[PDB]
Amino acid sequence: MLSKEVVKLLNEQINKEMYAANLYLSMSSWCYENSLDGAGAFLFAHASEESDHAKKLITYLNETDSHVELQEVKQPEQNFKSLLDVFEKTYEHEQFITKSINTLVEHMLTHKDYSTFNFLQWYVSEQHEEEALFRGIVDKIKLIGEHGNGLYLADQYIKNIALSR
Repeated sequence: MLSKEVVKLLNEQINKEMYAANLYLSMSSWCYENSLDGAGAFLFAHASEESDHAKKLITYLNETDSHVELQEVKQPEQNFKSLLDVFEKTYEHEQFITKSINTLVEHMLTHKDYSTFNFLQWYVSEQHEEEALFRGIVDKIKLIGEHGNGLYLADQYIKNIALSR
């Protein structure tokens, strides 16, 4: 079985992931409302992935005979200023999640929980992937600009990324 502190830390991580899902889900809808259906589809998919991250943690708890505690999920932001605003916030939130993961990994090493340390390597690896991905979207949106047919080209670029996965 796992220590009470770890279980508390994991239950906390599960909540963050559930929140991120709805946050992304919320940004997705805003994009659809502003004709950014490319970005809309991309974030809709991403919300599902984040939701899988939560279930994977719940499953680790279920198979260690640990008690799960689902807290309330706070309402997310419903309005944004633009395509770039949305993806800056998203990248921002991803970095926050990465940080949370590092703190968890650290706590496992200091408190000597090598199993959970092992199990979490998946998330370390995964966040490297997702942080790279979103950083790229932002730079890409800036490199294209809002001038000209920028928004259009930007939204189509993101649409391709969503399809290629």
